[PDB]
Amino acid sequence: VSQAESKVPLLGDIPLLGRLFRSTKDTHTKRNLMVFLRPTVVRDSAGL
Amino acid sequence: AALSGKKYSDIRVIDGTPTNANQLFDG
Repeated sequence: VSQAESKVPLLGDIPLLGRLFRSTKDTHTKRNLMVFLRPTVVRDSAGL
Repeated sequence: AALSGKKYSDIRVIDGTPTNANQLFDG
């Protein structure tokens, strides 16, 4: 999660008009990854 | 374990300062 701002240093702080001056850029990012394995032993031709 | 707990709390408080509430793990 990342977030940059850029504002006029007096006017962006006011939490009534702070949207009207700043410039924000947010970036959320997820990567989930699993590597599973499954062995099956066959030694007679029936199971094959 | 004591060092790990102190450093983990000291990084949790940096999480404790959008930028919503971050998460514990299986300690």
